Amino acid sequence: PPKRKIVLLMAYSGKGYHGMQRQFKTIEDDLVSALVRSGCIPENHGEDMRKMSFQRCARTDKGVSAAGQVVSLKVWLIDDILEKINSHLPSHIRILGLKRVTGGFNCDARTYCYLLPTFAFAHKDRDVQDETYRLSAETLQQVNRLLACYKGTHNFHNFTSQKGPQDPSACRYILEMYCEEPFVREGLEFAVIRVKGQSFMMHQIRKMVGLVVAIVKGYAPESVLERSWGTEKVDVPKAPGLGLVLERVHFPLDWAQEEGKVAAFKEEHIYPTIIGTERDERSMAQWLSTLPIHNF
Repeated sequence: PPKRKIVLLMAYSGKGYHGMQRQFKTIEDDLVSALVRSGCIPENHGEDMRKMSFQRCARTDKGVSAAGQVVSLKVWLIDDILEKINSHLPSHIRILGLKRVTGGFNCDARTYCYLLPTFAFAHKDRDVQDETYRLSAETLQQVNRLLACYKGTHNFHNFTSQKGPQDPSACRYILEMYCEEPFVREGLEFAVIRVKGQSFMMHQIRKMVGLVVAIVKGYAPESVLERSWGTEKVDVPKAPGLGLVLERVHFPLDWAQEEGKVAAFKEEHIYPTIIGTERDERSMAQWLSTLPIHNF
């Protein structure tokens, strides 16, 4: 059949993979295998992805989920391509939309959400640290007041991680950040933080979240947030990657018909895996226990 460039809207639960792009397999391994098996691309294009002009918008890290990843590639446009690809994927990865595009077609503005147990906001001394903890309206206000401080453009140099010495200037722009009202599943309360920004740096969102957890739990005074903008280095706690979900990438390309499917997949596949892992493996709880190591 005809060779065309297409773009895919893809979603996946990230647990059990080492990221989108190449030691667990990666999401692209599952996608490349489905493409090969479905007959969309020849074996040598699976062996060397550069040969099908494969590109991904976001190089999601180990364990990170996505409701709205986008990739582009050249394929033979076989009949029922979407169903055929999906038939070779496990249930926790799905192609949600697929469009043919020009060949003039080739990412930095994104929305993420971060799903976490609400005891991440329980005060170390005044609240219980167990899962019976319930977020007060007052604590959620404090959380949202602190997260709103991130909006605008600031020097986020303390919110990344360098191999070598820290780069003293790392200005970045944040359009919005807030925490939604909590919800409960089998006695476990969670909430979703959403952030929209541009050109997120390695570990930036995880440390943005980690600092507000540290403040709200009582390890650091609120002053530390404005202070962290300054030239001095600050050791900002880095919350785990488990809860992080790529929700939307912004570049024309209109994924509006697919929003119902995006929501359904987040609800049925992405969030239950995060919840179940927090319940069974206590990732957040264990991470919070490390907060005393930070010198504030």
